[PDB]
Amino acid sequence: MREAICIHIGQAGCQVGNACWELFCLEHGIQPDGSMPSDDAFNTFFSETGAGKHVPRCLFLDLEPTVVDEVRTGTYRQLFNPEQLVSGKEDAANNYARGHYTIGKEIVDLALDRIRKLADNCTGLQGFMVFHAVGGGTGSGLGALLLERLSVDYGKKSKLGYTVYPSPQVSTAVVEPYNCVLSTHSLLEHTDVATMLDNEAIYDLTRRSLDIERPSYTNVNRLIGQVVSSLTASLRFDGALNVDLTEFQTNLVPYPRIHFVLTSYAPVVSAEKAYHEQLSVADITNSVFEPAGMLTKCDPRHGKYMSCCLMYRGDVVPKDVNAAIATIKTKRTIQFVDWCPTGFKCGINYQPPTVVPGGDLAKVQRAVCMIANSTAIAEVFARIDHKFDLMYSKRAFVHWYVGEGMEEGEFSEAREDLAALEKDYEEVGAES
Amino acid sequence: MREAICIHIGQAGCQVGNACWELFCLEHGIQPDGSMPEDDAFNTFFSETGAGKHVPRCLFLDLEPTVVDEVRTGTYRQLFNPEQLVSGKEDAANNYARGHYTIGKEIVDLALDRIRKLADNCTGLQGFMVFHAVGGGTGSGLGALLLERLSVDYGKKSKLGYTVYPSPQVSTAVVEPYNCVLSTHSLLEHTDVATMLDNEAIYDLTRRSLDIERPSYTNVNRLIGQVVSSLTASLRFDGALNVDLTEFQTNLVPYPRIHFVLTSYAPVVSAEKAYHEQLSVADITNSVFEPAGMLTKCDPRHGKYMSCCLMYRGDVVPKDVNAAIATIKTKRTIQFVDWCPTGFKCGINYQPPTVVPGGDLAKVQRAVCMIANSTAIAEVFARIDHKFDLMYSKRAFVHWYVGEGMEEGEFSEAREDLAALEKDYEEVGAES
Amino acid sequence: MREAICIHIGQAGCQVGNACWELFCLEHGIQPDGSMPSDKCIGVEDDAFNTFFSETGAGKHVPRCLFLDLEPTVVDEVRTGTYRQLFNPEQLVSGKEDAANNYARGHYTIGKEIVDLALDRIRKLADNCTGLQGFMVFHAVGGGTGSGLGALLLERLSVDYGKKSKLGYTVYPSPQVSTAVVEPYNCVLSTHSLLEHTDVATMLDNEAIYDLTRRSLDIERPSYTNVNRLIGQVVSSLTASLRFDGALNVDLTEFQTNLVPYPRIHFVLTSYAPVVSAEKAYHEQLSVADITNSVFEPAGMLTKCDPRHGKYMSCCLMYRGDVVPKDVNAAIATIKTKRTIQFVDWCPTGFKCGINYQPPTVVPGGDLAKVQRAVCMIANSTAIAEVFARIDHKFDLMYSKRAFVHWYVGEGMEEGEFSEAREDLAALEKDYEEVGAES
Amino acid sequence: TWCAKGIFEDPAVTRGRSPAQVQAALLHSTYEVDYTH
Amino acid sequence: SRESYITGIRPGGRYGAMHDVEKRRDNLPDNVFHYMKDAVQREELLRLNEEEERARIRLEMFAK
Amino acid sequence: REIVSCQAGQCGNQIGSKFWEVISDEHGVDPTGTYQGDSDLQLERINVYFDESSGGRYVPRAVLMDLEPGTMDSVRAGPYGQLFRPDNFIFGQSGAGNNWAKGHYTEGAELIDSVLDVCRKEAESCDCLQGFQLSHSLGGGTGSGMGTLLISKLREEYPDRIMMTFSVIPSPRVSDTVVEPYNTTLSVHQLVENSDESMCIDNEALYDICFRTLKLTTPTFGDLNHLVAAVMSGVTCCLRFPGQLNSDLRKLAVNLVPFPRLHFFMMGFAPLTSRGSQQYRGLSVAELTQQMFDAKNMMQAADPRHGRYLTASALFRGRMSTKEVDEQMLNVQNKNSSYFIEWIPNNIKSSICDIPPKGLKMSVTFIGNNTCIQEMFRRVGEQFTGMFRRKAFLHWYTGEGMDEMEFTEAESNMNDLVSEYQQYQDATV
Amino acid sequence: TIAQENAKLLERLEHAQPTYRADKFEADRRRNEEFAARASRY
Amino acid sequence: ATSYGMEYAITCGYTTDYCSRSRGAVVVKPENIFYFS
Ligand SMILES: Nc1nc2c(ncn2[C@@H]2O[C@H](COP(=O)(O)OP(=O)(O)OP(=O)(O)O)[C@@H](O)[C@H]2O)c(=O)[nH]1
Ligand SMILES: Nc1nc2c(ncn2[C@@H]2O[C@H](COP(=O)(O)OP(=O)(O)OP(=O)(O)O)[C@@H](O)[C@H]2O)c(=O)[nH]1
Ligand SMILES: Nc1nc2c(ncn2[C@@H]2O[C@H](COP(=O)(O)OP(=O)(O)OP(=O)(O)O)[C@@H](O)[C@H]2O)c(=O)[nH]1
Ligand SMILES: Nc1nc2c(ncn2[C@@H]2O[C@H](COP(=O)(O)OP(=O)(O)O)[C@@H](O)[C@H]2O)c(=O)[nH]1
Ligand SMILES: [Mg+2]
Ligand SMILES: [Mg+2]
Ligand SMILES: [Mg+2]
Repeated sequence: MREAICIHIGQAGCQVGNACWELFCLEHGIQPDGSMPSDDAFNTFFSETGAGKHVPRCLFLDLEPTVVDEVRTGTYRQLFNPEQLVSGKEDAANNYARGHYTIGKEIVDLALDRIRKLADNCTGLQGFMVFHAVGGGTGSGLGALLLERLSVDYGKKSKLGYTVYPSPQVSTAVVEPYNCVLSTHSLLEHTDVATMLDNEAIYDLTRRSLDIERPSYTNVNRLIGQVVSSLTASLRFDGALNVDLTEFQTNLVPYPRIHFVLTSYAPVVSAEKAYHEQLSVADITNSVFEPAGMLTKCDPRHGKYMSCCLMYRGDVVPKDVNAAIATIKTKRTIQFVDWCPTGFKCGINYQPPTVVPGGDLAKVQRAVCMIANSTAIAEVFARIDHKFDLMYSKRAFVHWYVGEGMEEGEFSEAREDLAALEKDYEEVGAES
Repeated sequence: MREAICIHIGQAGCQVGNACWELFCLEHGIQPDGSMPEDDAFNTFFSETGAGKHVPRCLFLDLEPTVVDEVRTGTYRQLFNPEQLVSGKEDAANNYARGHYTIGKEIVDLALDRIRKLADNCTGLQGFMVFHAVGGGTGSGLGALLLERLSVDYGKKSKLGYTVYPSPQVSTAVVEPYNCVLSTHSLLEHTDVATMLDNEAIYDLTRRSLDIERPSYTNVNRLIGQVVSSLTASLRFDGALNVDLTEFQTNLVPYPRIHFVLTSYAPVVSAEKAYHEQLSVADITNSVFEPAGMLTKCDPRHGKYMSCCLMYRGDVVPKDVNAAIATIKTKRTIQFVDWCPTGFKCGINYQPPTVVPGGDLAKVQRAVCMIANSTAIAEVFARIDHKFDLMYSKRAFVHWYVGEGMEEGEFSEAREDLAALEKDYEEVGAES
Repeated sequence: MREAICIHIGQAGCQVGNACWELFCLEHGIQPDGSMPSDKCIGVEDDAFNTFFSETGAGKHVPRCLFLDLEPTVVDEVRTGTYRQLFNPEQLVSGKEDAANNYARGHYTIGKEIVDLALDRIRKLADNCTGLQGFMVFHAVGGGTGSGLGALLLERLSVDYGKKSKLGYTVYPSPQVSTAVVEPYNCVLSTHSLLEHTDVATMLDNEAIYDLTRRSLDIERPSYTNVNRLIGQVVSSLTASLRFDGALNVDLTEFQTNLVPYPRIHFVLTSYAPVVSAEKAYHEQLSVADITNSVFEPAGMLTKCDPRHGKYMSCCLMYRGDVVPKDVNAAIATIKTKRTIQFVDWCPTGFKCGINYQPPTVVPGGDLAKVQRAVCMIANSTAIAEVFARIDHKFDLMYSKRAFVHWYVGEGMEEGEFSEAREDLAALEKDYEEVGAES
Repeated sequence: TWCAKGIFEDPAVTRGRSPAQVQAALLHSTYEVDYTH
Repeated sequence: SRESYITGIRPGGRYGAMHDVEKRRDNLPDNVFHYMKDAVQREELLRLNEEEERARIRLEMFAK
Repeated sequence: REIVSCQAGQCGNQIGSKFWEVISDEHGVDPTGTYQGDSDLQLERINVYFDESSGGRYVPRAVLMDLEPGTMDSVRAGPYGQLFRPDNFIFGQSGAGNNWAKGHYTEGAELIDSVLDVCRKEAESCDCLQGFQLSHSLGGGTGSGMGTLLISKLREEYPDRIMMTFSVIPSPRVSDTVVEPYNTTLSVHQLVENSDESMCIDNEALYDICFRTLKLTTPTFGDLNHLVAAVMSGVTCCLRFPGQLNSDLRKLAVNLVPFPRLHFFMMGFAPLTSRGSQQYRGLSVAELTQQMFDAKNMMQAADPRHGRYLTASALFRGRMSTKEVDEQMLNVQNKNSSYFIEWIPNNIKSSICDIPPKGLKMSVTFIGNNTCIQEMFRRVGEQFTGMFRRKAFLHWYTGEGMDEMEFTEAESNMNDLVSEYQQYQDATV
Repeated sequence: TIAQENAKLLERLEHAQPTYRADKFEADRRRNEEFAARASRY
Repeated sequence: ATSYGMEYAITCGYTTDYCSRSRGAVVVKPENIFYFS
């Protein structure tokens, strides 16, 4: 019961999900072979077999075969299913048009076949969790196509997208703003929660708070996997306050157009500073609420908080959670919006976080991840649409998009609905 | 008790019989020498001889000596009788007239002698399973003659003809539509149930479900032998629902001229994918009803099912059997004809499939084999007689047939017989 | 009862009418000879073909059609075609010399010697029809005949028959794919008639059909035959409400009042869906919501005019098959929830729907495929100002220093007529802008 | 014809105590090095 | 407000109830009547299968 | 996935021979073709550039073109000459004589059928080919005429696939022939209309790099070909080896081409170190970035400071950390804002590959769509105008079937190519 | 021409209207207060 | 589940991998066999 199906679209999605899955196997005591050497708690992520073998409830799907083939040749070859591990022959080439109209159409059919088989194997499917980067091609085009098909097939079933948006300055691709503004369609219409995981915030967090000279995408994905494990532990393990996907879905999403939600996690500390600090619940809550520990590059002070959901793991106490809430309410720099008095969701779990061997996170008896919807997130859309307007003012890189079965008006309608996003963000943030 | 006679006519029949018998010996624990290392369970296929070993109830009848000599010099040389292994001296030369009017007559007498020996050795004979290929010459001509003789001689015994029809696109022969058209003339009159085993459906199934790059005639014959073993397991071993050849032939034949039936088998998986999937009864039934898991390329969406007979093997239970039945009725893309509300025949056996060492199929705790009569079958006959008309318009390849003691009018007679076959397929498919 | 008169002008009009009639005869079960051999599913003596076919004492069903071209190639091809027995020996007027892309030739020199016989035939058809709903004209403003003779014929019909309904189905020039160099001239000069003497003028440009066939049908090398097949599909879909029973029955005057808000604003936009081939017919879940979404999508539009670039003013749907009022209402509600299709402020309702229980009939040899349900858009929107903004810009660029004007002048045409055409096209732009402007 | 050597070769990799070992260490992948059991 | 038939939500689930569509036929053509009859029967089958799977999952979770 | 390569002319043949030496060195392929590598990664994606035979020998997916038969014999005499398939050597009897007309209409046309047949065979052998690659010198006859003609035919036959060309542009300092302007002008107008990305080599900049970056007393064409072969192997390293942020040639093209006419790119490599200062220099991402944007590191002779960077791409190879690579171009974007166009926010595409070239702990190839290529094209056009104004060396081209109009049209398309970069260099938001 | 549809696009973006008025919300709240006053005898 | 931990359960029935019709009432495996000790 309460199972959730993982989808990993694109290179970024596949790598993030692969870190997530090593973390899940380590947390549940599952070897890379896929067995327990020596309790229905793993069921929400792994499906049992008559031979006592565990298979992840995941679908890796990339239009290019390098990452998926290398995962196949990797350590978890016996863990991951030979199917639900789809590899293409030519990538989307960082093009929304290629990913959504030329190459995604010849693969989304078998993608839906795999998803349907996973759903049939499942029994209590809580929802889908999709990991992808909106700045790439496959994570944009194929992601939008798969989200469309899932919306028209599974209906109102929950779909949470742990997506990696462009960062304000640390960006890899040039047409990445195009890919983001065009994936805004799907990430606005056919998903219910969208959690931003931009790389610049991860980088600055592991710089000023975790203290390793040269972490990389591996550490980024490990921390993201820790975050997603914190979110899913409420249903994975028993606790004082247990919340499923739909439990916090409505508590976090106030309006259908308002579902892009910031994130943060703490304590993100190293072993050297772990044993000299009394990481109390109030301390970790304050660290999460401070922008120092915020997981997406956006300043909360420029906007107003609308609804937070807190996931505490470990020996956290229901006294400590609402004592931290009271201290936060007394605090003035963390201002909630006027029309949402409570603004708080709390879920406490009795399972302390597990640290991956050879990683950078230190073993802590308690942790907390905040997923918070706030009006301040209008800035990421404002900067991405400003970049889109600057590049689109004289049609740069648009011939690549329009030569692959895309119309001129698609960019215009992307600008239209992104515009409606900043306007309704501003208008719901405006005081009564 | 419940004995049955296998007749393998032609090269395809001989190869399929080799596969079936190498499967049956391992099924019953019989060594290739004929002797295994209170067991009246092999009687339907083997008979205990005057030496304490076991001789199969089969007749390998063929007009050319290569395949029968390969059998006589192979690993199963001591198993098969020196007789009942009939060897010719010159093949039908891919000519129905040659195999039915010139050389078939000088060999059908001794074929019937061997059949008589098998029958009076048997004590509870149920029927004859005929393995041949209507596409070629011997299996068409000599098969037609032998089936006519059995029909006029043995009365109303069961006639289960599992034959290899020509495939829609690639065919070994070029007079193959001629042979198919002229052989269906006899098989429409002297075959109680006819099953198609065309090559490309098995090729696609083995490519997409077994993940083997280049399977061959050996692999397709192994799959066909698995199908035949699943069909005969109901009488071979006891189970929840034991159904005989006579039991399902009337269930599967609605009208006297409506007896050509599709077939499908599942699960067909390799060792790599065997340990990763939970092969539930619902999953295997859905795979059967899917057009990718079937051994005939008669796309069921093009027609309406008339009667589907299912053979479950292993740990299958009647309740999830009928749950699969109900969800199949609930499936959108397939529909039944309006005068078959029941439309379903079910038979459950407790014996799971047995894999062959060095084979291509992995061990499965359960399996399901379908034989189905559906109105979509008219499409393959339409293609076959369209090709027949294309060749016969220019009178191509007709001199070979007319020079082997065959009248020219028989071509036309078979042509309008096929026309009437497609017309009454359409008639029975039409709603009341 | 509820008869309609088809009038085809020019080569494009003649071929469009040929496709329309080959669709109509098979839809009504009429053989190419002109008789219905035997129908058991359809009741005998059913007055469903009366609107398009007139009965004869020999059981013949003469189409209520007039063919009118100044040159005899296409009409002689029709005479020697497979519908020679079907079509009347008269009603099929032939000229001796075409207008040759000349509005002046089609309207002043060669049109006058054939307009008299055209009106003779039209009056014969009107006398035959006792319940005439109106005239459906089929032509293209690109050609000289279809421009000039079409303008003359519509003017004569308007002055003779008063306020009879007029459905001018016109193949306008496309933005880039065009076949005539004086086509901007012909189009800008035909707007006088198409604006004054036409009740509903339907956009039917070519390259939009080309793109629709190349994308939806997945066919690489189609032609005017396929274009005409689709245009006839659309025409039959929108006009079969008055021929077959349905939940919502609509006539020509019944829906033109909905389409046209203002006397000058009567140029309308078309789309049709689900347009699929044999391979793609079963590859999609074609429900009412899906087909309505595909209709409202700009991809399925039959003319180069982005709906997102303007304001929808009036809109009505023609549903065919097993469609249901709840399904169409749910489709409407989904369209309102969708914001990419946004209507004008002063028209809240903006919607009309008609339902017919007759599913579309697929012609053998055509690229269409049978569909359990289908639907055709017809909508008047402010976005149609852009096709005029293109054609008048093209006309001005050609008319900057009097190109091709001597050909028109030498055929008894006043020079100032070009300026007058430019002026009322500018007016047809300005009133679009004003009606689309927010109150 | 003569071509210069060492232009496209780093000394730490090519020449040293364990050149083959350092080459083998280099020739692994980031997933292999980071993700092990 | 009153938007239930488009939202698709009624008490008792999205699926309706069995009824005799032969009685509900009133001058509708054969195609529309066949579509309605197939829809009603198939709806009933969906309802039975949904109830069966719900009960089965109830039983399984209790067994756990 | 698979990439099939074409070598045109003597220059292209030597450069391609060096490139295949580099590729076999990277993938552990012996001159006899046997595999001697000790890793799974080398063999995992060897099919991109190689095809296995029945005996296990790996043969390059390469074809060779030269109207002079001696170049093919030189390739045989090369250390890796035995590696190529013998039937991929299509050679004529009479050379082009540094005549574009001879290499494009008379001798190239009568011989191009065989090379198209061989490329079609290779294309059909490829499971799903990524694109086509070509190495040629636009200043010659065979490398220009046959090269351009083959680019045109492969574009016609394979419109979806991506064309890559390495064109050795001549310079007045290294003007070793007399008809460089003629050949380059007559070939650039096929390059612009038939190549998806066409990156330039100048022997002047190659010699400059060998002088004041490599500090070698007397390098040779071998060293120049090695310098171009390193970046040629690095531009396709993502297909063959995994990476933290994998890319491919189509991603590089889409990120480096903002408008269809602007597909002439920069070309550079790092770390390039002298034989002496090599042990003392600490190879880091900062050093690689500092060397990439240095003018002296560019292997074409045009100052990148004069022009503005429309866009650029950095193929970093070696197990790296990602915020360092991202920030070392973010800070370059910040401190050289006058050297980058404003209307594109991010002008850098960073691509990371796990496997660096063997013998290095770290490497990078730089490909940039800079706006100062118009300087090189302007110089070529000025030389062409000077020669063409007075029928100089024109009868040789005209007598081989060419028309006097085609020279004017080639100069006109050169003018279009120059004017595009000119009017995007000073463009303002 | 690109400046022409850039101006048209800028105008359409300026005219773009969000899904949430907060003035329609206020009007609906006035209606809600009217309904509450109609009910709620106290 | 016993007081001594997870432990093999004792049932009554024939265990047959070969589901032969005749051997329904015949022990054919060492599983059903017990020996005194
Ligand atoms: N968090 C995280 N982001 C990654 C990782 N790898 C790549 N990315 C993101 O991916 C973006 C670049 O997109 P691409 O290189 O095109 O990868 P993609 O999004 O999967 O798109 P395709 O390559 O076409 O499949 C960068 O801006 C990164 O933010 C990763 O390992 N972790
Ligand atoms: N499934 C299967 N079919 C086979 C096999 N071998 C041959 N066939 C089929 O047999 C057809 C050709 O006929 P033959 O194999 O020659 O059999 P035959 O016609 O009785 O023998 P001849 O009369 O001598 O031609 C081909 O179209 C094949 O489809 C086999 O091993 N397995
Ligand atoms: N949709 C459609 N358009 C057509 C068809 N035939 C021609 N056209 C287009 O319509 C334009 C004008 O048609 P016409 O009025 O018949 O011009 P024409 O064919 O030259 O004949 P004339 O009017 O006598 O000059 C032509 O330029 C064609 O591009 C057709 O069958 N269907
Ligand atoms: N990098 C490099 N350039 C070369 C080599 N050989 C010739 N070139 C250049 O190629 C140009 C002449 O090309 P050419 O040999 O005439 O081409 P072809 O006529 O097609 O064979 C000259 O400007 C040289 O600088 C070489 O081995 N390496
Ligand atoms: Mg990728
Ligand atoms: Mg044979
Ligand atoms: Mg004409």
